[PDB]
Formats: sequence, C-alpha cells, structure tokens
Amino acid sequence: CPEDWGASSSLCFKLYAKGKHEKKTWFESRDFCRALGGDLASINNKEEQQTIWRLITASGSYHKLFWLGLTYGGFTWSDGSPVSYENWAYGEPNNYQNVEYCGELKGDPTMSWNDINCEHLNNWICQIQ
Amino acid sequence: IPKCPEDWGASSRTSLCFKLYAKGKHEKKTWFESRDFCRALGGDLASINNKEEQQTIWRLITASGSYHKLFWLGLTYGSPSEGFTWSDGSPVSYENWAYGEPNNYQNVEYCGELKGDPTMSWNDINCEHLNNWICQIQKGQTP
Ligand SMILES: [Ca+2]
Ligand SMILES: [Ca+2]
Ligand SMILES: [Ca+2]
Repeated sequence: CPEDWGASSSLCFKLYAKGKHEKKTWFESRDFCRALGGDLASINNKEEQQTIWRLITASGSYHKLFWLGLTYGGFTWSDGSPVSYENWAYGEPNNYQNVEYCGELKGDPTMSWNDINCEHLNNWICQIQ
Repeated sequence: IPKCPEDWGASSRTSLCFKLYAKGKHEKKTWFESRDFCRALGGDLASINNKEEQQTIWRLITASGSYHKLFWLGLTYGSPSEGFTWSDGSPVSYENWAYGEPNNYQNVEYCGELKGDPTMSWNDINCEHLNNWICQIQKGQTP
C-alpha cells in the first residue's frame, strides 16, 4: 500500500480527520479521494472494518464520524402500469432531489453506519489500490 | 489514457502538463519556495526536456499576456562530486578526504530561470531570488 495507508489483508484505507474546521461534505470528500486516484472507502467485510478500526486506534481518532462511500439513489404508477407517457411541467419532477442521503461511520468499537444529509461537514476515509 | 488536469498546458507528445504562476510582483517566490509550492500540488518545478514542451509553455505565456516576465524552472546546479581538481586544473586521482569529506561544495546556490519572451532562453541565477514560476504535473494526475 501507498505511503502509510491501512493495508487490507487488497484495499488501502486512509483516515482524514485533521480538524473540525476542515471537515468536508460527502461530495467534497468524494472529490478529494477521487483526485487522489481512489474513492471514498467502501466496507465489504469484517476484515476491511478491523483495518479501519486499527487506523482509528493507531491515530487516536476515537468517536469521530467519517464519510464512507455510501450513497442513496424514478416515478412509478401505483396500479403497476408502466410509465409509457410523461407530461411533467417544466423542471419537474424536482422535489425528490432537494435532499440526498449518505452513510457515515461511527468510529467506536461497534463501527456502525448511519445515514444523514450528504451536506453535513464530516471527516472522511479514502481508499486507494 | 492519461490527460492533463483542469486546464494546464498539455504537452501533446509527452506525459507533462504545465501551468504558469505569475500572480504579480508581490506574489513571487524563491526557487525552493516555488519548488515547495509545486510539489505540494503533487507536481514539481517545470522541467523542459525538449522543444515541444518548451512550445507548450510559450503558448501558456501568450494566452495570459505574460510577455517579458521571468519564471523559475526546475533547473538547479547539482555540484557533481567529480568537480575537484588541483591548482592547475589537473584531475584528482589519489584521495585522502577525512570522514564525510568533501561536503561544503554541496551547498545549493544557483538555479535556472526562464525569460518569457520569444527566445524562451534560460539564465542561471541565485536561487534566493524572487520570481514567478512554472509547475508541471504528470498526466492522469490531479492537483
Ligand atoms: Ca438513528
Ligand atoms: Ca439516519
Ligand atoms: Ca547567469
């Protein structure tokens, strides 16, 4: 793995929790990780989770929340029929997009996930190959 | 296929991209500071390894009215360790330097700067000097 990046025993993870003043939104966090050649960290098994936890330990970043690459995201007819026709007014539909939800990691031994407004300022975790 | 970052002059035939930094007289830096700045971006002070790369930079100069300005390049005098000779210039064969010697000769004093006119010529000057500067980055890479 790159310059000190949690080595999955596969994937490399790196925490980013410098200060509460430079926390980013999910989108910014994702741009930051992508500009590095990777992306926001994805957790696909217990192993990957232990790794991030060791990183949290090794750095003393207990209890901090981190953005993970978790993201959520059309209209259907109730009766089941297919949407073979549309007559939306200009710009419609549009409400189903004023808010989006993303998943954050609770940095304690439970290592649990919670979804929240993708616009919250948070620490984040990247993953490079 | 590697491509150049958010608008940086791309060397059509190589893997380098260039960007001018001429924010004005009160923004100028030293070779080392300029180097720190460029590497901080994930790049480095610009190297000119051929004519095409030189032309890419000249086109950057033109597109920004940066005519007649001076820019730092990654050009730096390295002080080859084979440089010592005797008083008449004869080469040194036998040697009896103390432990760790020689070593004062390694002090970095001279760096290269680019004259932003059509000549695109280089001049070696004291690295302490304040100049505008140019960075380069590898394609496929983002600042
Ligand atoms: Ca809850
Ligand atoms: Ca929730
Ligand atoms: Ca000179």
